Amino acid sequence: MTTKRRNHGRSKPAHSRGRVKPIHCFNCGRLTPKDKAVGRFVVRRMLDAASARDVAEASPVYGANFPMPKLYMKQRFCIACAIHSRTVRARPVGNRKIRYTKKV
Amino acid sequence: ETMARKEWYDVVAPANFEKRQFAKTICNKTQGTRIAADVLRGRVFEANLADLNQSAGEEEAYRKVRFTVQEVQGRNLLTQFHSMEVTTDKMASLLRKWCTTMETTVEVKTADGYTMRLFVVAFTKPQANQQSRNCYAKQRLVKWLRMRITKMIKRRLSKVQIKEAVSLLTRNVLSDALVRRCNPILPLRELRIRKVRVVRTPKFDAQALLSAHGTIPASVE
Amino acid sequence: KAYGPNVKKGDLVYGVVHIFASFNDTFVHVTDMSGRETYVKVTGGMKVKADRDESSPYAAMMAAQDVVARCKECGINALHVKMRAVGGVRTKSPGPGAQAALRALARAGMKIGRIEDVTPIPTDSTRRKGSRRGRR
Amino acid sequence: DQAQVGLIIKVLGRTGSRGNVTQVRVRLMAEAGSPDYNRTIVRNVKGPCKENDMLSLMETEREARRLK
RNA sequence: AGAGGUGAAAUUCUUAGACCGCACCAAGACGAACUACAGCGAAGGCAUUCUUCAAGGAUACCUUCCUCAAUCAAGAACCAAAGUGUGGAGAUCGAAGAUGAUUAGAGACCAUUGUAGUCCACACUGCAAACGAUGACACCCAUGAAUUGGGGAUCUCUAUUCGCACGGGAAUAUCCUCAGCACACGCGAAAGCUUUGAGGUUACAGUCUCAGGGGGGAGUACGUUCGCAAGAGUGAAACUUAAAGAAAUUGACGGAAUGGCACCACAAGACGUGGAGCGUGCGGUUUAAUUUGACUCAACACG
Repeated sequence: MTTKRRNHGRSKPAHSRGRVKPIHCFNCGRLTPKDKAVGRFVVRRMLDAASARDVAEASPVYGANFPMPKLYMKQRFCIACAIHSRTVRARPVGNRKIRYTKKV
Repeated sequence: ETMARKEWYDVVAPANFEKRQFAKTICNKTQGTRIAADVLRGRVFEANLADLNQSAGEEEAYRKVRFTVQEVQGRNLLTQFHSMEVTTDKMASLLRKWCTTMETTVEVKTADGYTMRLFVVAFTKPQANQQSRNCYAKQRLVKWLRMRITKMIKRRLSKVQIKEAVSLLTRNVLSDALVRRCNPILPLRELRIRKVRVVRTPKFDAQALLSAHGTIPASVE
Repeated sequence: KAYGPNVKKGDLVYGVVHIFASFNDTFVHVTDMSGRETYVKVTGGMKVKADRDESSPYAAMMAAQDVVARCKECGINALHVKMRAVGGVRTKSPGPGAQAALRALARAGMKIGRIEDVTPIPTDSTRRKGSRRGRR
Repeated sequence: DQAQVGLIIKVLGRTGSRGNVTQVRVRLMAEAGSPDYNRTIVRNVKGPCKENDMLSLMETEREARRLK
């Protein structure tokens, strides 16, 4: 019926590609096209802050001017698996169009 | 229990490294027809370069070096270079969206007989003035990196012996030169050597190993 | 009684710990440089009586202590660490019983150094278990 | 003995569905010439709590709410 | 000495050593991150590197040619996934199948499996939400920041960083320009469209072509052409029906979210109401009559 988006939920305009190999969903397995799926890049700490003080204490080399490693992963979510996880939520019609991009 | 029949050993490193004997391990008693040594050969042993050298407070805690046991002398374990790595988390933090990453592989056969793969990774840079939202490289400049990065690693490591070759890799002399020459093509952010693993070992020759370790340190045990 | 290397007392013998923690369980596993040999293999389910809490973080804490019970016996003071997600195609996010292992180690008196992420990463993967629709 | 008597530094908030338990940051009560703080381990308390409560912890060194 | 897997389990694997940890070896698939409102392709589709073979667009040009063109019944080629044929391959996943759970029932959804298949060569099929649900060629059309090719100027804008060797180079900055994918008028039932039109249309005319004529029946029936088959193209009527449908609005509802608030709500939890003793009220059965209202909260010690 009504078009809900000028974009149809894709990064793909008409007269661009046409296919866009699909990817698996973190948490689900749903195949969705790499445009559709909601990506997030993460940079996560290995250890909770109060767990760092313990381990960062217990190490000869680590924890002074040198820090711990982190977990770096992209996450590509099915649009269902993304809403349920709340990484994205519905938004009022006026606000549907907002692009955060990366700025600072 | 099991720690009873076990024995201890320390793992020597080639003399070009600083800390020589970096590890403590185990093997069963000779135990009849079985022989402790024959099982101890081929065991890879790992390290972190900042642990192994006394160098690098500054940039290398991030390279893992690993060795294989090619001989067993006394209570020691004598090794040879097996591979060099870049740690999982160091390599995952180099990536950036909006830049191009440019990877190569180079196979060199050293003067010493070993043929080693070399995995290089170069990242494009935004310029000072750069008003644009992209670092992306034209693909004819990408392909004219890979030819240099090959021609240099072929030319420099092929006329060298592993003893001098490993020191080029662990002291990042290559990486310094591979940037110097490959910088004028594309502005490069970092160009690193991700993995070195040594594919073919020429032979086993005792003298070649012994003169690789120099003066071997004591291992009570 | 303890079986050590011959080492001037108080100096520390490094050994490696492979912490592989899925969402269904946790392994706390001590090996040596290579890893051709083990000292302690304890799973978060060896200390727990049910499959529900098999993976719980208070399970790993009780497992990682019994690794220090054994290491002090095997003469291993300090540990390098390798931490692992359930695997390459399935899930890259570490399980809840990770971090409850390390603390139960540092807080048990072990040294620590040079943690890494060993979780195997598919440059290119075979198909994941879920159907094209997903797990639903 | 098992009594390790800490202070509530603060009520780190209400936590949980019914209104009952409350997240709290605990300052281990015991003081020694080598003062052993945690310094702080978050806890969940059962029943009403207040700014200077003495909270003796029978199960020490558990990392609290984290997960849920 | 457990492992797996789940909401919790169990089917399944384990002292004949699984799970786990190192280094390898074998096979088949696959090309992560970089990866974008990016590029290329007529569409379908296309992601490692190196070599290699024919092409394709864009741009540059005071080359050549001189109407050779636009769109198209019939006709031809290509067409994702599944399918089909003969050989190969057989790692992962997995229609059918088997097993354990779930359930009032439940081969379903979930879990351990598993055949065809998924992959490749050579043939067929031509049946997509094959979508931008938007035919093709041409013209006119305002604005802001961007982006991918190529070119030009700076050598009023001229400037930055890198330094025989695939290099009198590479990228950037300012400005222009052609060509590509995109983020004011007017029109529209509205949603919305806009130099990437759904604009320039009752003030109706630039050209060609395809399809539609209330909803069903029905893409069915018969006929016929094509196909190994599955099926594809072409395609009615009898009969039935007063609406079906589109956009938008205000309510209502949600096992959607988001702030809140309630002891007729819960917590923590005090006192007994539930089923005998007995006060009536109601229902019932009874009898001439058991007069009668009011049946969730807002009916029943109430009239």
